[PDB]
Amino acid sequence: SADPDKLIVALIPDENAATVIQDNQGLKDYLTEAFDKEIELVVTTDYSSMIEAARNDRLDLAYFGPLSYVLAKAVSDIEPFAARIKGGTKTYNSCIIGNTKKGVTSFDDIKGTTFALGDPASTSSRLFPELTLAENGLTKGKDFQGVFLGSHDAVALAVQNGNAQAGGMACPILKSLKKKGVIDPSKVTTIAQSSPIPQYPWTMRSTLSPELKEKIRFTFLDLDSDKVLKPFNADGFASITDSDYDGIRKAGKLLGLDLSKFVK
Repeated sequence: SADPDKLIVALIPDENAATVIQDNQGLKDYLTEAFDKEIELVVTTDYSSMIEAARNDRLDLAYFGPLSYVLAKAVSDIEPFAARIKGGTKTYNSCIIGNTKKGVTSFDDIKGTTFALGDPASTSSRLFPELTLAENGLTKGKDFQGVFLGSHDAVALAVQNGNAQAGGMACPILKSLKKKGVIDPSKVTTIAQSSPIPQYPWTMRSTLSPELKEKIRFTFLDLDSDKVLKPFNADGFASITDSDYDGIRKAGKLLGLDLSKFVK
């Protein structure tokens, strides 16, 4: 297990498993030839199942969300090493959205609604949107009710068809879904965009040999292929460290997030 013939490679389920698996097929191939190893992709049922797999050393690489990374890191020996970069920027934003037809175009209009959230351990579809609503005088459980719909796709669709009159999701996923014709820009209004969040970290199991780790780090950081990178809307991968995610630790402490809800 310090240098196995097969690498288990886990991907956070931020969208439908089918989409996540298809988008990563280019990378799967590249890594297979770069390493001379069998590559198995895993897409779990939710973010917490992925944290528990990290915890029991079942993963070798793991593409986490920022909050899910901070959670897994506390109970696992994984370590960060790369993140997507695009026109010099290594960050993304959370979007607050509203149902256009019902006139939900401002924070005041969220009062008395169902507000759509993603997975409970999501950075841009749970943590950041709840903080943002609170900073505009709306407290969950008294001014509105949240509902956990599991993924960012599901949040976007719920707001568009009015099952929820507002919600919170990652801005790159919203942009992607409009490009594909899934989300109609006339039906969903962007009410706000948060400050920058650090990108999703690629991580690796810590008990892998020094030589393999450097090879993994190099391969990602040196990567330049359009087959691999085009489904990601990225120019490459840039280096990152654990302290890039202290902002996220601060935000989670402030909201009152509970590691025991997500692990054990």
